[PDB]
Amino acid sequence: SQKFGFIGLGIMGSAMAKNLVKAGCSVTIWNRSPEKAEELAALGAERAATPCEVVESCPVTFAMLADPAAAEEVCFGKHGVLEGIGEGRGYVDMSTVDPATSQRIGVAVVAKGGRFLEAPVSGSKKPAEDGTLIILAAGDRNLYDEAMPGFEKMGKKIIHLGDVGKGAEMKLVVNMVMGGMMACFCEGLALGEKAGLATDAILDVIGAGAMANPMFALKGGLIRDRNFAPAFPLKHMQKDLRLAVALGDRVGQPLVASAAANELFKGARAAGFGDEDFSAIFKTYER
Amino acid sequence: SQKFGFIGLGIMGSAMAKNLVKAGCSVTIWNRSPEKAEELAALGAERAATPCEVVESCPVTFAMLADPAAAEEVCFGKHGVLEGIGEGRGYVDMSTVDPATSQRIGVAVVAKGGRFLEAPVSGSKKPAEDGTLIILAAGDRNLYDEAMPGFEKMGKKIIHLGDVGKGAEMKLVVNMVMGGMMACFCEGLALGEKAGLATDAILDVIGAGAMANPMFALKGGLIRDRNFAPAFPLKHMQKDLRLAVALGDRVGQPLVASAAANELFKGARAAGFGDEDFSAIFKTYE
Amino acid sequence: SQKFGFIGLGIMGSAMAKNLVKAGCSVTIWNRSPEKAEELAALGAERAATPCEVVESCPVTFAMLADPAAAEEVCFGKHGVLEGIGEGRGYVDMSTVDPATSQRIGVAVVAKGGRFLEAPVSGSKKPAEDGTLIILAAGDRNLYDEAMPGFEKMGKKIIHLGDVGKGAEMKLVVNMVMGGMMACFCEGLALGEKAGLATDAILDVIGAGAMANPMFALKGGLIRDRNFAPAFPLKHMQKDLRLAVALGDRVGQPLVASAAANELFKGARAAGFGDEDFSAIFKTYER
Amino acid sequence: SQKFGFIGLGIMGSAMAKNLVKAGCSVTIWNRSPEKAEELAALGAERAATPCEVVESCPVTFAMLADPAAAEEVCFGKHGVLEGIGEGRGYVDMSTVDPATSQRIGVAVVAKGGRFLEAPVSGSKKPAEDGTLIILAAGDRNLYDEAMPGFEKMGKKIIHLGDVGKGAEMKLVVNMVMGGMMACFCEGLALGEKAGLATDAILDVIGAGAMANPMFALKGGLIRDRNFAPAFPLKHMQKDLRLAVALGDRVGQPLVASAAANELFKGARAAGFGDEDFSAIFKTYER
Ligand SMILES: NC(=O)c1ccc[n+]([C@@H]2O[C@H](COP(=O)([O-])OP(=O)(O)OC[C@H]3O[C@@H](n4cnc5c(N)ncnc54)[C@H](OP(=O)(O)O)[C@@H]3O)[C@@H](O)[C@H]2O)c1
Ligand SMILES: NC(=O)c1ccc[n+]([C@@H]2O[C@H](COP(=O)([O-])OP(=O)(O)OC[C@H]3O[C@@H](n4cnc5c(N)ncnc54)[C@H](OP(=O)(O)O)[C@@H]3O)[C@@H](O)[C@H]2O)c1
Ligand SMILES: NC(=O)c1ccc[n+]([C@@H]2O[C@H](COP(=O)([O-])OP(=O)(O)OC[C@H]3O[C@@H](n4cnc5c(N)ncnc54)[C@H](OP(=O)(O)O)[C@@H]3O)[C@@H](O)[C@H]2O)c1
Ligand SMILES: NC(=O)c1ccc[n+]([C@@H]2O[C@H](COP(=O)([O-])OP(=O)(O)OC[C@H]3O[C@@H](n4cnc5c(N)ncnc54)[C@H](OP(=O)(O)O)[C@@H]3O)[C@@H](O)[C@H]2O)c1
Repeated sequence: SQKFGFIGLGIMGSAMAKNLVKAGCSVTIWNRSPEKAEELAALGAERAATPCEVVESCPVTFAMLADPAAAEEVCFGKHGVLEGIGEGRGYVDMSTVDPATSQRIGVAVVAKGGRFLEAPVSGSKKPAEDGTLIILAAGDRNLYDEAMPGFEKMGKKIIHLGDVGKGAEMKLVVNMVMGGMMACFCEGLALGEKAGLATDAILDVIGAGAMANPMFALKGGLIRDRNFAPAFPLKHMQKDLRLAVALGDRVGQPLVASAAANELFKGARAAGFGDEDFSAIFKTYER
Repeated sequence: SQKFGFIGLGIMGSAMAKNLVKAGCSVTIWNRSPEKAEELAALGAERAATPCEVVESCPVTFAMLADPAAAEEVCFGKHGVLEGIGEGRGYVDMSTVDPATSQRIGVAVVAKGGRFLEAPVSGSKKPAEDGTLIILAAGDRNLYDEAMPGFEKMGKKIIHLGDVGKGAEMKLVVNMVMGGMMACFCEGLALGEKAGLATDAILDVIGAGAMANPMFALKGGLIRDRNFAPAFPLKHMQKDLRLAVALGDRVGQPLVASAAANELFKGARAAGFGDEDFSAIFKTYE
Repeated sequence: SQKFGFIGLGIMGSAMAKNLVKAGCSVTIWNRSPEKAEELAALGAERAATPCEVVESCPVTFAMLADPAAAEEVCFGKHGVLEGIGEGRGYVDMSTVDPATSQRIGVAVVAKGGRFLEAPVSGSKKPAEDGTLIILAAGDRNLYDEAMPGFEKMGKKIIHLGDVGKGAEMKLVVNMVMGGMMACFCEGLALGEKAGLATDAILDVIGAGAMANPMFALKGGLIRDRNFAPAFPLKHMQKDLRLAVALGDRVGQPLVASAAANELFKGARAAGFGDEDFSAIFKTYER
Repeated sequence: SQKFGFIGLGIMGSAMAKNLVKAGCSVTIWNRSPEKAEELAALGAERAATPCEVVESCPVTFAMLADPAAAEEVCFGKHGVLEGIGEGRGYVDMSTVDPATSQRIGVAVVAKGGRFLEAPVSGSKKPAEDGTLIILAAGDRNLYDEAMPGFEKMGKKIIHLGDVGKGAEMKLVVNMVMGGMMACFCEGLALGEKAGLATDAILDVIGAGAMANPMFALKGGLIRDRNFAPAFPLKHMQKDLRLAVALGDRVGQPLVASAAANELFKGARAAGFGDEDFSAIFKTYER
């Protein structure tokens, strides 16, 4: 009987909101495109007209938006979060964004009388459905504690990393490694294909060794079957590497391999695989 | 007892031969630098003076050498394997090498009337010691069978990938992926550090998600502790990336990311870390 | 006598402003660090306390600032350009900046009653002293024409590329090539030296052939002299490549080589060479 | 009057040999594909059956072959140079090859009692036709002096760089820079196009500044015209980059930018552009 607001109902946000509804929470919902909202309304969610409406009437609102532009627009725009937020009500942006953007939103939220937490996550569509996300929160400690029962229905591992920005930083670091791994993994599979190796043979050897991981296992088979249905949209992976490179720029860390990965994913977007899974980068190598 | 030869007693070869001796094989050994052969001798292994002498004396001889140049010198060089091979005696080269190299060696061995099998391995120093290596054999099926009692004491998973060259291609492909992973893992750890995150915090997050793997777990802890004692020598990792990139060149596959990792490992070599663990590339981002 | 304002007196701006004074113009100037104004001051230039003061009192003001942040500060900041412009007085920003910020600045200036023109330049310290800069202007065509007497004393080739943003786009494209050229040039020299080749011999062979250019001729000589006094500060070259990569991201162009150059220049900054000439990247390839 | 052998009648060799024939030399020629000898044959050149036959009968023989594999097959193979050289007759290999290959050949040649000089060249099809090549010789000085009358009909600048290997190293260093700069140049034109800049405007701004060079000027025009008729075959550019990166590996020089260019040229080969001009790499940058 806890009440939560939820803003942004894409791949990740849709499954997360549904987990709050399945858990018995009363959930108030908003999405720029109505159709996705109409999906959860049918499940028992309450549908709000604007972001303003959601945070105007919910003690704690989660948001799961595409990128900094989306997060900023929803926050600062007409009928946005800033218009409805206040009197201690909390805004929890779980979108992957740059530390400067979450910090910017946090300040504005706090100036309106609200509280702000950032909580980017690790784990894709399936972990979102299963409620097994890893939640990387940073910011208001009281809001962290208050949002916890919500977090616990969305994730398995929930941590607090300190001041606003540290969560974004953790997320960007972790995803940079993932993007890099995926680029290299695909180069291996493509090279193997051209060398005359069977994919399953390669997958079998990797699976038996020190590099074995769930991501290689999952994506390996999907690549073999040439199924690139989006779990983590390729255009979002590229956005994340974009942000990781800007973080590197700011803190003075050269990132030769991760910058290469950024460019390769840009190639995949240009090729038209932007709305496909990020594993679709394999098709640029092949092709 | 079963008689085996063993050529090349570095980190890997030393640990492998010791398993053969431990299992009660009668092992004849050779290394370029004789000090490395002293430890095995003390365990009962018989020292030969040249590779030619090991291969003269043994029905099956394994080799675990640094690189293509090493493999070729031991094979084609004065008093090398070729001078001693014959009468169907078998040479099983387990060095990590390019396909052209192992094929060239096998052709020459077969021409001398010997049998040839390539068998590079996956798994590092600890797996070598424990005998839990993954063995990626390719070549003569009958020599594969004959070496099997040895393979079983050196490894836990043994497979045969087809014609000579297939073992080398598989090995290069998987190590290329590993080298890239290490490079990216390290960029992440150094970026996180400069952003002000705790190394243990990053490690924990990674260990909890879809990327988690034994390599990151072990190497992450050693990076945190600044311990870079060689398990897989950085110079050999770089060599493997070199070979992978050459293979890409031969089969018409661009490898932008893996080529970048190759150059970053070359940077680590130039900084003086070639004899440390390949995880020492981390220090170049530092 | 013709009167111009000038904002930002670094390596470029001070040289360009000197040319206007030498041409006989009455010049009003300003720099964040007032000490740098002292030389032009002795030359007859009148010193202003604020950018606001400069644009208050001049028909046309040129600016030559480090980067988008600096250009944004001077424009929108306290006592900035915005507080001063109006009644048709022109602002010509010659800073190297991304298309979006020059547009954002233009709209702001124009909404204040002022006129805006961007005009980034190509050519370093010596061309700036010699008045042989290439001027890549875009924006208010009328301001362009009134600015000409000034352009013609600062540069040799002056062109108009269309709407605000086109100048910046041309400038970033050209500098991206330059940065990538410098990185490849230095890799060659360092490789040559490590192979035991005399680097003067290398420079002679390049100079004799199809890729010979003034940049290689000069910078090669300086590298040989071990003279890295800044003509184009390395930190600014890195900034330009950063902006070029962002442009790539935006227009959907993967930039594998250029992105690599960006990272290599970041390494040069991490190594402490940011305030040396961009050719100092050579020292990262070495010793 | 002079008698010369010539081996390898590809794009460069046929043009070089014609210059010796036009100069009144008596020239004995050989090519793996004998039809490439037909034009020279009608010009009075004498057909040899095998490389060994050329080197049996000529005091000095030049070779202009594709790559290290070709150079070695011609030297060490059946009916090869080694079968025919001796009694001080000279072999001048002008192929672009790695130092260890040319040294290998030279040692085997000297063992047969012949003399050896490597002399790779800088300058493409047009300079080969005009006799305007830069010749980078290394090795036997007496042979250098003996071949000079031939070098003088084939090139304009002729230098001697020391022992065998120095010429190869110089050639590889210089070509590495040229390959990276082509890659960067093309990234810039492609980026500019996608930003809505006209390519002629970009060309004109570059040609006015410090980067201007004959290569950009020539290739820029042909890119604009989408004319990629081979002057320097793209597969050979890629082979040179391959060899330069291996040189880097051997002498302890990381080559981040140059290795990137190597991979991009590989991409162009994979798209089927291997036999077009190396400027065809541009076509991989724009679908
Ligand atoms: N997918 C994953 O595996 C995964 C994992 C961890 C983190 N993330 C992060 O989660 C966030 C969302 O990812 P996703 O995979 O769910 O993305 P998605 O399926 O593409 O959905 C993106 C969401 O953002 C909304 N949006 C975009 N621009 C907007 C704007 N201008 N105004 C209002 N809403 C806007 C979209 O609304 P519409 O429906 O109207 O288009 C949609 O709800 C991203 O930051 C992503 O990086 C994703
Ligand atoms: N270490 C690992 O985790 C790992 C894992 C899988 C595969 N491998 C592969 O296993 C092989 C051996 O690696 P390692 O880790 O054991 O390396 P190592 O400790 O460096 O030993 C390499 C061996 O090669 C020998 N060698 C080098 N050059 C030679 C030459 N010219 N002539 C004769 N012998 C020569 C060395 O002889 P000296 O003792 O006289 O110097 C030594 O016995 C390599 O191909 C490596 O890539 C390594
Ligand atoms: N140098 C070249 O060869 C070259 C060639 C073409 C174009 N450019 C471009 O021209 C522009 C100027 O470069 P430069 O070489 O002259 O650089 P510079 O010597 O380093 O100085 C740049 C100027 O920007 C000012 N500045 C930096 N941050 C500021 C801030 N926050 N608020 C107000 N002013 C600020 C500096 O003021 P202070 O004196 O107080 O530090 C200085 O006046 C840059 O965009 C550069 O990329 C340079
Ligand atoms: N083109 C340029 O702008 C330029 C400039 C400077 C240097 N170079 C270098 O000059 C050399 C010649 O190249 P090119 O431009 O003239 O290329 P090309 O037209 O492709 O000629 C290659 C030559 O090599 C021969 N060849 C290849 N493999 C052979 C083999 N296995 N056995 C015997 N002959 C073999 C070819 O014989 P077939 O006719 O039978 O195929 C042909 O004569 C190359 O090293 C190239 O890198 C080129």
